[PDB]
Amino acid sequence: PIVQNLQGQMVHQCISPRTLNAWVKVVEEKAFSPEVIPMFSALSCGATPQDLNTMLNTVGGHQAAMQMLKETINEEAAEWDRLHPVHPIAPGQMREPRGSDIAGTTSTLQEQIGWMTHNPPIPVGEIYKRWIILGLNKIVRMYSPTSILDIRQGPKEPFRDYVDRFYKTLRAEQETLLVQNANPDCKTILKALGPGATLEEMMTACQ
Amino acid sequence: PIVQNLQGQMVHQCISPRTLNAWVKVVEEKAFSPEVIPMFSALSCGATPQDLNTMLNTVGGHQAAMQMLKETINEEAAEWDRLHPVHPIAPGQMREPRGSDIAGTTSTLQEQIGWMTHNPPIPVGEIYKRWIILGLNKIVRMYSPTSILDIRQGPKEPFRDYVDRFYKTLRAEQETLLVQNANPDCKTILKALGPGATLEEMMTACQ
Amino acid sequence: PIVQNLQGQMVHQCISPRTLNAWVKVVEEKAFSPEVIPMFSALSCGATPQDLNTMLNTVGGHQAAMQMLKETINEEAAEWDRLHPVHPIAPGQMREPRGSDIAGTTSTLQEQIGWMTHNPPIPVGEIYKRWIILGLNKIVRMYSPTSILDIRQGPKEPFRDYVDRFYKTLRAEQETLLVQNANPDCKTILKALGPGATLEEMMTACQ
Amino acid sequence: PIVQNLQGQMVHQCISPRTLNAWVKVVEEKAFSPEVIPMFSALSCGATPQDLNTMLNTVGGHQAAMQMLKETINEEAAEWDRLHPVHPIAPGQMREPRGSDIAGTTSTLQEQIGWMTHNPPIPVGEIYKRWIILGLNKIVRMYSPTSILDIRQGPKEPFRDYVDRFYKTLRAEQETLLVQNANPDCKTILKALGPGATLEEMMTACQ
Amino acid sequence: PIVQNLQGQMVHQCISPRTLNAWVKVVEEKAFSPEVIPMFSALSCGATPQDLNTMLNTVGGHQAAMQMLKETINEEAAEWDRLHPVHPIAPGQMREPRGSDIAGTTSTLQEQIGWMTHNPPIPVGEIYKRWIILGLNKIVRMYSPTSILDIRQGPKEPFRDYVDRFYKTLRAEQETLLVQNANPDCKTILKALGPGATLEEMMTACQ
Amino acid sequence: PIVQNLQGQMVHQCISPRTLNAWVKVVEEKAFSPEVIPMFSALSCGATPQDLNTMLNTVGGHQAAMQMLKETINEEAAEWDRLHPVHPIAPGQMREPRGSDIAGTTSTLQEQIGWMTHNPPIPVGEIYKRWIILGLNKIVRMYSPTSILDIRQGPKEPFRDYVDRFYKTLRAEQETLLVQNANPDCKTILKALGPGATLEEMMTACQ
Ligand SMILES: O=P(O)(O)O[C@H]1[C@H](OP(=O)(O)O)[C@@H](OP(=O)(O)O)[C@H](OP(=O)(O)O)[C@@H](OP(=O)(O)O)[C@H]1OP(=O)(O)O
Repeated sequence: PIVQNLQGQMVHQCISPRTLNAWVKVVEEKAFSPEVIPMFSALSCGATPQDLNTMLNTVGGHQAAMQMLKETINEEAAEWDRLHPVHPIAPGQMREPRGSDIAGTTSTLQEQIGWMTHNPPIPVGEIYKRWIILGLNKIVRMYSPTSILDIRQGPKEPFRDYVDRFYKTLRAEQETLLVQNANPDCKTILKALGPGATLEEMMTACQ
Repeated sequence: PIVQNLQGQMVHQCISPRTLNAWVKVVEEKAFSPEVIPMFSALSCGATPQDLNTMLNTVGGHQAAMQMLKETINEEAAEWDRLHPVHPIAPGQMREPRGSDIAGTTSTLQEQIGWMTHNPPIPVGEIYKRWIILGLNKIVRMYSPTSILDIRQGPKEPFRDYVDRFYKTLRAEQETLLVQNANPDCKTILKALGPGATLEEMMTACQ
Repeated sequence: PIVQNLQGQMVHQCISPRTLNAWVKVVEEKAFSPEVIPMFSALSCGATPQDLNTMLNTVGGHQAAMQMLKETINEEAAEWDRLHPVHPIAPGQMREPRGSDIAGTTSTLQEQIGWMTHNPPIPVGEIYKRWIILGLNKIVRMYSPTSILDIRQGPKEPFRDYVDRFYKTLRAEQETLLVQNANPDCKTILKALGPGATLEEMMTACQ
Repeated sequence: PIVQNLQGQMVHQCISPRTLNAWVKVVEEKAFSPEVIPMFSALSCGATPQDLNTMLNTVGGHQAAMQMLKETINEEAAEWDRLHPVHPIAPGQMREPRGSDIAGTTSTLQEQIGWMTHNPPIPVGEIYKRWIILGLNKIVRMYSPTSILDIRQGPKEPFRDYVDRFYKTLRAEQETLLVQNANPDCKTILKALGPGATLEEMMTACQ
Repeated sequence: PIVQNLQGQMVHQCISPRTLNAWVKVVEEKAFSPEVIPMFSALSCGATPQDLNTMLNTVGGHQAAMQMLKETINEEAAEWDRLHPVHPIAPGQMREPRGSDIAGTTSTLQEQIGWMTHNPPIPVGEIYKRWIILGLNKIVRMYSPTSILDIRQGPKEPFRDYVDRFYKTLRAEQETLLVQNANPDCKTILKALGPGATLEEMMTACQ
Repeated sequence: PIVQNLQGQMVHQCISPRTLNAWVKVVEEKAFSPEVIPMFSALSCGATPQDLNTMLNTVGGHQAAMQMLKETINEEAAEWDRLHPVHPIAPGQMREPRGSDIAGTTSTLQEQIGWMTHNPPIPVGEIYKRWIILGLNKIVRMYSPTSILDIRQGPKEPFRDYVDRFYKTLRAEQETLLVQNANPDCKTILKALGPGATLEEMMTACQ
């Protein structure tokens, strides 16, 4: 990553074994459950494009997913090139990043450091991270196991467990249905609650 | 988080994998037992709003709870806007944070750093943390399993185990009842103790 | 905690996840065995009152104990107020800490930092830690399982195992009895040893 | 490794136990699955040739592989010597690295530091790392268990699991075949999709 | 401990949770096997007397041992007082440490820091550590399970396993006997070896 | 160890609990398999003689081995004395290290720091480490379980597994035999390969 040092200057630091291992095990244990996205974002804090590629490439499984992510990345890089075309460079001068440069495939670590620490800085790490998260959200939605239409409170299911399933599914797929899909008893209670009830009030009512 | 460096200046540091993992596993293992609140508070020491959202969003389960927390957060943000309305910004000048800015949803990391390190500083991280803890306390109370009225010393239950259950329940729900709910033998001893007895004296008496 | 930095100035640092986890697991595994006291003291090295409350409040069990500790703390705070009464503050000036300020319940983190780093410093963290350890010693003594009078060497118990139990119990409860409570054979050997024998000499004699 | 310090100067730091252990366990658990290559690259961030030899030599198993890697390394060193022949050195002056110097077998740590921190720097660590990764890719390909021709969707295999196997195998071996090797039902769906379908569209179609 | 900082000045640092846990688990797993002594010495690198007492006091078991250690410590403190008697102190001046001061029982942390960082420094941490290791060696010898006279090579015991037991026992208790206690076959081989044989030569001979 | 600080000066740092534990567990798990040597070398990066003795002495088992290592060390120290005899020292001046000084048995930590940070520096840590590794290689060879002559490919053993055993054994003991010891089928294939075949080509041929 790029991080600030005691002297107050942005400098490159090696990605730590703890971060690498953390990402790899997150993916191993959670697959593409939605909460893996914020974790990724936090673990790639300050990441260069090289670091983002390191994190993605250290994943051993889910290679269908990783190829889909390559597709998204290439699409976003093509659009970047459409918006920001690039014009031999002047001796010793910063060149303009193209899509494959932001994705870290045609740019060196040193060039990425130069862009990210330029004044004004070109945050190629954050732009690339945005593309990656776009692709990852596509994957989260794709691997969502169940439709919100199929989450219905069981006849003996505590209302809390049902709401947990409901908003877990809703998060993967990225509230009147909540009442509609409740079971008869709770549905009666919630119908009686009236309009404008908070989720807190509903969960207390069916407790 | 924002933390002080050797030069004595407040600077942003990436949230560490150890902190993220610690929060996630705390929630996995303890759910919303009351002691999870102080842990959260300590793990979010120095947190920006972005960091607080990272911690909350990396939780994969308890999505009913997390939605309730969103409700509380939005309520507090609305009140903040009621008290501190906001007035294009002057070029290069700090803008005033609104509720969604303090919650980290309409503000950037850089803006949050600027507020938190301004002189005088606007501690958006601490204000947001306060809202979050308010919501979390609502959740702790909601998920409290048992009423203090139903904690009664068993006929063979050591007094210590009963007091542990009593104050654990009291903490979740957020002392004469202690004697009232004791079993006959201990209740006789404690009645004989007289008024003004410390908990120490009561636990020794029924030991 | 408050710790010294490279510049040689006392500054506040966030309590680390390793320390929090260490305390919580210490309590989980050892309950109030006496050795938990020194561990606490070491883990709270440099602690502000806020940090001490964090450590105590992250304990989920033993809530009878924690309430007793609150009682001790309040007693010590009352005595502090008896000895050091407090007299609106002068603009921008340090106010005098009262008992609840030292216990971290009516004082802010910033005020605690100011006291602890003042010249001369008011070590509210160490004063509070003293009160906490007083209460904790009360708890260790209370939860001591056995009286030293009931520790007696078994007819086939190695003398070493008996001495281990004897001084473990003595430590919880906070040497001629050692001979008295030894078994007949070892008791004969130790009686023959004569007066003034070191524990080493006694353990070798009955080896 | 060589890393930047607060003063802004490149200095040598000892390889950490966490990095060593991480590499050793990566190899123990994953053998030469392709994702071990990026992990290696990240764990050897900033590595001197000495550090690279340390990482390779701490591997206890797979000694056939490690010998093959020695062969590749020696080949690349021979080519380096072919391109950059070396000409007693001038007193106190930097000598020119030869192949065995870049591989860390005839050069000292101090010489490697001098090359890597020279202005202009001679990045012997990165050149050597390139040779090592070339050999390692040869090994990944060699130990690839299955030909892409033998990855065919099972009659009841979810399309996702089949694509995962397909691109895992393709990665080890280093898309119309994807349709060709799909099972009859999915193959019909994908044939109907028409040309130009993204992998996302194909996986949704056969979901 | 006391350690050097970037400014080059000796300053006090809190004992780390990793060190505390390491010592406690070392004792839990190895009891007083001889190798626990060097580990202690290394874990108490730079330790103040307070730190040494922390390490000793966090041990929950082996309280016979810990009392014996108190006896040794008090003996050494008495001798220190015999050699270095102490003479109200001059205002603001360093006082002379007595035995109980070096053992950390009548001296404050601040006084210990002052002694250890004085010019010339009075290394109370190292003196105390010496006393502690003296007592600990007494304990290692006491808890040694077996006499070297009773270590004899079994009729089918590999010579290596026998030598391992022999020097393990010798280390606890703190070479012609090696041949004498070997079994008949190996004893014949070693007798034939002649005088002046290295342990290497003996182990190869009986391999 | 001795390591460079931010100010750019070589200073002593305490050996870390992670390094100590790493060495101890390496030895516990791998005994004297050859790969333990590079690990040792890396874990003792920057080590003083005191640190090397700490690492060796914290090993609880393999005391035959450790005594043999003492023998090697003493031999090398005797040779050092033969080559570099030593001549009361001049007040305040650096004395010349003798063999037992380099082995850390007659020299203090402070003297070792002085030698290792002198200009020119006397690298007693590296000289001693060399002696230690010489002894350790003797031990690796001694504890090698099998002769290379006894490694022969099984009639159903994959060629890869056989080469792994072959070069593992060769490494412990410190290529035409490879063909000679292969099984009949693979031996025919490799004989047909002709002269000059790389190990890669041989392993592919018998795959
Ligand atoms: O490999 P790293 O990511 O750099 O981890 C280190 C390491 O922590 P762990 O070994 O516990 O992961 C240090 O531990 P030491 O062995 O040096 O003691 C610790 O320093 P502390 O001893 O002060 O805990 C430091 O933590 P800190 O950030 O508080 O300096 C932490 O670095 P990260 O926190 O960046 O992981």
